[PDB]
Amino acid sequence: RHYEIVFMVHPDQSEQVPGMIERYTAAITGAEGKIHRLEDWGRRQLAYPINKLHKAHYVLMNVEAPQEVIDELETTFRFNDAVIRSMVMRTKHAVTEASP
Amino acid sequence: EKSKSSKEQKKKQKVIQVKEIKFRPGTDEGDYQVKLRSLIRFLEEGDKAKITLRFRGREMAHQQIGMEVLNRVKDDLQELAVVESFPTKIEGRQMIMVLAPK
Amino acid sequence: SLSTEATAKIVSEFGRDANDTGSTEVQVALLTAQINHLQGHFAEHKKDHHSRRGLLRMVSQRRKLLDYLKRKDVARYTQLIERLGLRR
Amino acid sequence: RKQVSDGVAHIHASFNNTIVTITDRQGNALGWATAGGSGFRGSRKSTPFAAQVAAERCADAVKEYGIKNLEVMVKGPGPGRESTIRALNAAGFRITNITDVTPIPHXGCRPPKKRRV
Amino acid sequence: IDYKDIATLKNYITESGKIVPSRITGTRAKYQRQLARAIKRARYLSLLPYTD
Amino acid sequence: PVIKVRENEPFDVALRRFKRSCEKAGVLAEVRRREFYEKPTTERKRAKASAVKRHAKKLARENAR
RNA sequence: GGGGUAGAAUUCCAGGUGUAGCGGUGAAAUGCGUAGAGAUCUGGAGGAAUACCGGUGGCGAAGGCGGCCCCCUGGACGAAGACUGACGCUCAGGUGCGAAAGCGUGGGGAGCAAACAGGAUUAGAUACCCUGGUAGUCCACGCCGUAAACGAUGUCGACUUGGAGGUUGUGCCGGCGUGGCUUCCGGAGCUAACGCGUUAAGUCGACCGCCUGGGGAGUACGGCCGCAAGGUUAAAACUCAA
RNA sequence: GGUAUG
Ligand SMILES: C[C@H]1O[C@H](O[C@H]2[C@H](O)[C@@H](O)[C@@H](O)[C@H](O)[C@@H]2O)[C@@H](N)C[C@@H]1NC(=N)C(=O)O
Ligand SMILES: [K+]
Ligand SMILES: [K+]
Ligand SMILES: [K+]
Ligand SMILES: [K+]
Ligand SMILES: [K+]
Ligand SMILES: [K+]
Ligand SMILES: [Mg+2]
Ligand SMILES: [Mg+2]
Ligand SMILES: [Mg+2]
Ligand SMILES: [Mg+2]
Ligand SMILES: [Mg+2]
Ligand SMILES: [Mg+2]
Ligand SMILES: [Mg+2]
Ligand SMILES: [Mg+2]
Ligand SMILES: [Mg+2]
Ligand SMILES: [Mg+2]
Ligand SMILES: [Mg+2]
Ligand SMILES: [Mg+2]
Ligand SMILES: [Mg+2]
Repeated sequence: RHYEIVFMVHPDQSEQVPGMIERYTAAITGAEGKIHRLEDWGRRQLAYPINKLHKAHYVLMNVEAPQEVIDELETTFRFNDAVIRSMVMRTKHAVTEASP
Repeated sequence: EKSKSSKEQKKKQKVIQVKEIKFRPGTDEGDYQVKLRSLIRFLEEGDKAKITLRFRGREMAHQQIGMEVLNRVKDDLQELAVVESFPTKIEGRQMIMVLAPK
Repeated sequence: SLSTEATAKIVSEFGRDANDTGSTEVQVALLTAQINHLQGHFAEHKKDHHSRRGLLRMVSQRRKLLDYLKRKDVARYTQLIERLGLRR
Repeated sequence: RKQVSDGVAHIHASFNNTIVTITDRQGNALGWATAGGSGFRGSRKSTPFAAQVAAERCADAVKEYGIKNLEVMVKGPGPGRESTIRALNAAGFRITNITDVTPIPHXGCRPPKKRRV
Repeated sequence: IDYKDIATLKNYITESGKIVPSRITGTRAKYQRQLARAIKRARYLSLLPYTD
Repeated sequence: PVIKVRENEPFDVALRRFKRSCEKAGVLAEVRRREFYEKPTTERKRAKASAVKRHAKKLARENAR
């Protein structure tokens, strides 16, 4: 329904990111879901500390999808303790253009 | 250093303050009772009780009507207070009976 | 609210056209669908008082449309209340 | 002692008092001095001047640590905000950083009732 | 107005991080509200500071 | 407010900066109004009064010109 | 409506540093602190509330509603059409919603705080002020049904000069229109006056509610409702000449 | 700091 999943990763487990991406984006396409964007910004400085950490690894997934898969992605992000913080927004349309 | 507890041990016995209740010659019964309940409360806490009776104008010319009131209070507070002073005369326009706890 | 598809189904089924959105049958049908759907909502969300006021306006608006049709044309009325499964 | 050299001057400037604690950069306390400890009593504590004196007595309690640079962390609405800082400069310590660190509660907790005075 | 467009958002916050009034920046009311939501999403992702 | 003292600038100048920094951020004004509870009716009352006064300026700073 | 989540702050807990005060007031004292407080730093626990944005801004029938995110969901407005064909307006009784306090059962409990305890002030001070502090404030479910629940202004429709704004659509070429909501001023008119004034308190029409001197009294009695607190309906004698 | 009472 045009989501926009950002998620930040514990910068140690930046190793795990390209694998974790696939595992999620596979479950999207598993139920008909587009991936209109995927922009790994990579390691960045947090503007404030989050559970000790002063940097973290950001990823941006603009995703058309059903609702059930987005719910499953939230449970994954919750338990996957490498993921420090996630935000699933909604968007009106799909966004393919590049973001800073 | 340990003056803190010495100061407390001093203060844990209270200084007797003097509470003032003021009557008039024509103080009515219910209002008298309120003032008496005040005095009872004061004396049971161990405070002295400067009971005053203020005359006004020509009420001066009927001193004994005032004196009656002070006598009444003494009698009512008999098994509780002791008269440290009773007024002989009207000093100014007042008559000050100091009571004190037994 | 009903989806554009769910609407356009009901309009086709009860209309005399796909232009025929105005018909009392369509209007009552549309209202009956959305009324029925919301029975789910208010079983879960029993304290959603503000939403329930919207529901009662649908119930009320339906009752009025049915009473209009009952006196305008009783044949159309009897069919409609069986098709939609309405008591009165 | 360990010649701290660079330390931190936390000025708790309340409406009634002015605490002045000098700490190291890790926020371990070296020496402290309140306006209420500086002779002033009652609402003479709550003066700019009593803050000035409190700073000076704190300065002279961290003589042994031989501090030279200070970070000033003022906290609160008190009269002894600027007065404390001016004193620390004149006391010889060079001021690298002055920061307001007054708490604002981003809403939080219900304050006490207004005084009907 | 984009929560990710930190360069644009930085024009509408103060040094301390607080959102600037539209009376100051002369922004239109519709955009001030979009801008406010943007700034608040940024802050959650730690792309802008809440404070300091 | 993070007035770090710059190179070759006097203390008194840096303290004026710290004041203007705090006076604009409005830290002391904030602490004052959070000292005691103001119930919402009182908050709204003051907000309306401020608005009427601000309005009464605009129809008297002009309305005269 | 539901669920999640974030940062700030307060309290507490555990440490580190540190040492004699802190706190409070008009002034004090109660209190806290050498069993090491307050201050400062680190970490943890927990509850409640969302700074700035924020606006005579917005939304809602009213009560009311303010971090962010999702889920479920109601209403409003505009643009062109297309469709139904008076299907409308109002509404006694009825039904529901309804701030806060309060009540029941069970959770929770940071902060705040009726009661209460103490310290003061005082002629007294059952207060205001200070230190504390329980119910409560929060959650769930159930009750209660009242507020200056106010625009002190019932709902719907039509008509009747203007000015300055705000907010939210939209058409056309920053300008020129055209809708919705809204703040302020003012014309005619209205009004006892104050004022209201196209969002009317103007000019009219439909329907409903309500008033008939003050006090007695929103009380008594009765009924209905309520676990209770009470609520609702609602008099009279009498007395006054306002 | 409470301006009890001509
Ligand atoms: C300050 C006092 O103010 C009020 O009493 C006033 C009285 O003290 C005299 O000044 C005059 O008779 C005034 O006309 C009265 O209004 C009255 N509210 C009681 C107050 N006093 C106290 N609370 C107190 O003394 O204590
Ligand atoms: K997580
Ligand atoms: K009817
Ligand atoms: K409590
Ligand atoms: K007149
Ligand atoms: K009468
Ligand atoms: K009754
Ligand atoms: Mg509205
Ligand atoms: Mg909506
Ligand atoms: Mg309540
Ligand atoms: Mg309860
Ligand atoms: Mg308290
Ligand atoms: Mg209190
Ligand atoms: Mg009423
Ligand atoms: Mg109002
Ligand atoms: Mg009324
Ligand atoms: Mg109606
Ligand atoms: Mg007007
Ligand atoms: Mg009238
Ligand atoms: Mg009654």
